[PDB]
Amino acid sequence: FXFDTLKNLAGKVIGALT
Repeated sequence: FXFDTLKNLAGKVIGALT
């Protein structure tokens, strides 16, 4: 839970679409 966590969450979603 933090800035890095938020960044990771966003990356996961994009990687999800791919």
